Amino acid sequence: STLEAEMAVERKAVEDQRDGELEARAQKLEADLAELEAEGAKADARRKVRDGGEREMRQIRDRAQRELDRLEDIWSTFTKLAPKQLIVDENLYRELVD
Repeated sequence: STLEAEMAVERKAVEDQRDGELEARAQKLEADLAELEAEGAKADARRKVRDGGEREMRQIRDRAQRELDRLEDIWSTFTKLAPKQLIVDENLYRELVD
């Protein structure tokens, strides 16, 4: 009960700047194509802004995601147990130990 309650907790931060991220940077990109579109730069470097900026972006999303989620299992993982159950992760090992 409790425990997982604090799971969804950590999930909090997970999704919080899990947003402030791709929101943040995707926004940034939005700034690059933004001002970049005030004089007359051809559509190409604008595509570039958009797309490398994407890299920063989905990059970001992932960054949250990925991690965050993996995390979710290492929980799950946790959520479940049984003597004899292997230990190979290490990091987690503690992480849920500790």
